[PDB]
Amino acid sequence: RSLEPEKVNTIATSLITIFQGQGGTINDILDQTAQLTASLADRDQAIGE
Amino acid sequence: KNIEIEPRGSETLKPRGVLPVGQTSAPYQIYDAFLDVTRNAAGWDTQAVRQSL
Repeated sequence: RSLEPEKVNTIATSLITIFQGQGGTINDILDQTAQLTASLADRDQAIGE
Repeated sequence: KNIEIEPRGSETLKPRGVLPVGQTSAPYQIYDAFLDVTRNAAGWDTQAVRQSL
């Protein structure tokens, strides 16, 4: 029942559209958010105060 | 095909007693299963599925 063709085809086409050639964009997102969040968390005591 | 009974409760079922429809179930037929698989797979866009994977 979970193998309905409409949902499978829609999900497949949407995944192709979303993630085609976006590996570099996601890598940049991960790197930038890692650096920003690490810098913010280095001020944990300051934020608490 | 065969009927399977799972006894429950303390009351005794008198002769000519009727089990309610809510306590009984019907099988999922093998032909229904084959129909589901084949009809669902016939509509698959396998190129899109492979590309997405």
